[PDB]
Amino acid sequence: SLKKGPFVDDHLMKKVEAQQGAEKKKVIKTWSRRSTIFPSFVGFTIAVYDGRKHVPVYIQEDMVGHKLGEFAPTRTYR
Amino acid sequence: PRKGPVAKRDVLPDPIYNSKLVTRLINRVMVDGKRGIAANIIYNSFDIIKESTGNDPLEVFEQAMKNVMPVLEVKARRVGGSNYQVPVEVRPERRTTLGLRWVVNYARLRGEHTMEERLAKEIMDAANNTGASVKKREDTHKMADANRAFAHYR
Amino acid sequence: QKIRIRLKAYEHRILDQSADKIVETAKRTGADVSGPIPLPTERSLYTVIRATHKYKDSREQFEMRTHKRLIDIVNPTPKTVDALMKLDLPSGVNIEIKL
Amino acid sequence: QVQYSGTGRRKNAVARVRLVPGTGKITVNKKDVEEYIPHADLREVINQPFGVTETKGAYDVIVNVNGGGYAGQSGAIRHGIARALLQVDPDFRSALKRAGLLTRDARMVERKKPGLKKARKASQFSKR
Amino acid sequence: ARIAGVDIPRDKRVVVSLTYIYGIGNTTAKKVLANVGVSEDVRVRDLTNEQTDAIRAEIDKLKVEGDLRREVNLNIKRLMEIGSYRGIRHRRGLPTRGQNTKNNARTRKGPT
Amino acid sequence: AKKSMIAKNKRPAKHSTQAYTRCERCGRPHSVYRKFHLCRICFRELAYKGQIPGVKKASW
RNA sequence: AUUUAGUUGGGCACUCUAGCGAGACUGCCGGUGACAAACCGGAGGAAGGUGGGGAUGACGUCAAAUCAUCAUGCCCCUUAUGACCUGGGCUACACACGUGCUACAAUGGGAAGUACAACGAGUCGCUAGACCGCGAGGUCAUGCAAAUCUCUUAAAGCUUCUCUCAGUUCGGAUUGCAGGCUGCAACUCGCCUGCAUGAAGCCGGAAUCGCUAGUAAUCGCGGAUCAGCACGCCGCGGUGAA
Ligand SMILES: [Zn+2]
Repeated sequence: SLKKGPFVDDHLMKKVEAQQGAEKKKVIKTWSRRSTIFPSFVGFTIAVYDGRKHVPVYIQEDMVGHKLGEFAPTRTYR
Repeated sequence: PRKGPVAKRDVLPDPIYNSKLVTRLINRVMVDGKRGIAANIIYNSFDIIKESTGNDPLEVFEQAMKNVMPVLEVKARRVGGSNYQVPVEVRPERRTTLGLRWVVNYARLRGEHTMEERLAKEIMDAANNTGASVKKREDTHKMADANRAFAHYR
Repeated sequence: QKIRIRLKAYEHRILDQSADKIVETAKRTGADVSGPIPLPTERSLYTVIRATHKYKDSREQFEMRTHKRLIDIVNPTPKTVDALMKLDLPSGVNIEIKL
Repeated sequence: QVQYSGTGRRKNAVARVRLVPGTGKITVNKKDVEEYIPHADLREVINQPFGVTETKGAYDVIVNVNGGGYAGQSGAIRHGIARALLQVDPDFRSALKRAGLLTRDARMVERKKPGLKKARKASQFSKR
Repeated sequence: ARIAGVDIPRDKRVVVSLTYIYGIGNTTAKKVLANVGVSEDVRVRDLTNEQTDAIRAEIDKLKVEGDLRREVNLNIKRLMEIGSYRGIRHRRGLPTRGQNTKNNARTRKGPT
Repeated sequence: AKKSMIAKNKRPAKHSTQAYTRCERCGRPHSVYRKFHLCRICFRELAYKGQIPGVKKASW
């Protein structure tokens, strides 16, 4: 899960390991549905792809116990 | 049913009271064969009779067989579709069926806040002329010869 | 006495006729045969419907019967061991040998 | 020593009775009349053939039965007394048979058919 | 109010004075009464004031909060306002498995 | 589109929880018997053919 | 005899398993009935008038349904409708209806002890004993190709106090926290324990259906597809009405 090892996808981690102490970018197109968050991820803005159309989101410090796909659903509900 | 008649499966008496119809009173409240609760609190209720206005449970069971006893019965036997029946002579099989069904399904209707005081007051009523099951015998006496307006062309 | 074999198959008659054959060959060269032990024949279950697209209730089931035999031999000889290591006929039935 | 052997088969429970001349007891799983059994150990249920043979008796029972509830394997008790009196008294056997006492119930669990819920309980015919 | 923390019924025994309250069920009350080691005797509460105020302080130990609803309100104030999809699904009354709302609306809204 | 899913499962899997099996003469994904590696209805029919070892009809 | 155990002295004694048999077939007798079938009653018998139950559905009746098992003529495409990947979803909720489960209560609960089977499954699959946990469980490590050993000593009863009549020791709905396990991972989209608010329900109106007996009504066990995932299914056993 997270405490018996954080479940963060490795090559997307390698995409975000390249810009650790660098400037906060605007867009990283990804898939973003499997990796959770542990708190060394603060500050970025990574394009969350729902499955049809990607919608980005920026990153604060409070994000500690979930994934990136918890904010762009698969609904289009109206 | 349609072919012909059928047996009736008379019940065996108790090995404690030595009375057959007491077993017939046992086997109408007992749900899922739970003799442990229901039959034992029937024992407790007749011992409540024995402790207050009573001496032996068999004699007061016969006293309940007095004051609940269905003397008559009707059965809706239509001919042309209309409400047609007559006060028929009751079998002592079906007399016991009606009377003990009055007692048991009025113990259902009674519903007092102790699980055997409803049974205790139920058999204090059915053994001593009171309660609405004895008044169900009264109302059975009532419609006896009251549906007789359409029961004399027979 | 340090010789025992098992006989496992579907039916009963081929098992116990072959069991009587090998009991014959065993107590021929020596003596002291044990019992041709019937085992209580473990049974299977299956449950298959009849139709393709609908109609779940139309069941049509199948099962399996597997008789088994155990054979012990008391007071052996080298000749019955030679009979049991160079003769496993019939071949339509399968056995489970020990010593 | 003197002991008896009476077998009994009801509700999928064989019951070997090691009847010994005593006063009328039971050691069921080597336990007494209510060390194993609740209050449903009734008189005419268990002690029926004593009222027709060896009246009132009785003799002490050793038995080991499992299968059925408290009322099931108690039904295997009557077969033990039946086979015991079969061993003992040939002339009381006719009084046993005319009182029944030996007709084994051939009833087991009924075969439960597919297509339904149970052996006979059909589903709710929700027509409309 | 009345004698021990909050939500105290009068002339009821000691498990009732921790059972009715907003914050403590029964097994925590069982362990707290097991720490002291007294009997109810039987349903009425007519005993010494030192024990009642002592177990009042023992309730004052624990989290019987008059603003526990404010604590859950700030929890859901974070929860519905990061984004969040479980912040929406919280007010939907639906867990982290999906609860198949085809007739499952009579909990909250009463769709009749 | 049926012949892709016949040659699909003969690969080694991508990860451990995609090892689903089906029949071999046909391709039913539901109700395959892992002790048979046959589907539902072909067991019944080839059982009526008198070719499956063992299996008899059931009545008790 | 020994025993914590039936260890091994003891053989299959009782039991049990499975092999061949005997067996319930109007088989015998009395009466009714033309002396005809048949019926009513016996004797023996465990089973009496085909013992209970299963397998086995004629001609056909209904353009019933199946090209989504497969074969399959006819019309269509073949740089796409054929094929390969990542995220989704078939699990969403403004409402109606069929089915299953739980209480709606003083026949219900809690503390205590005490019980009783059958069908099976089983060698990368079931866990002996012990340790540590409120707990999901984890840890050392044994057995088990099966009549040995693991699930696997089943539940309602039985005897005490209890909530002693209330949305309540009836009941548990949704929600925060501790977690536990499968998986590459449990927001979408697995299950479970425990701690904490204690929801609704305070016996159901037309119209319904199951069923003529170890059966209705009710309580437990196992198995399938399956790494995980049963109020469903398929069986098995326990109590047992009118
Ligand atoms: Zn197939």
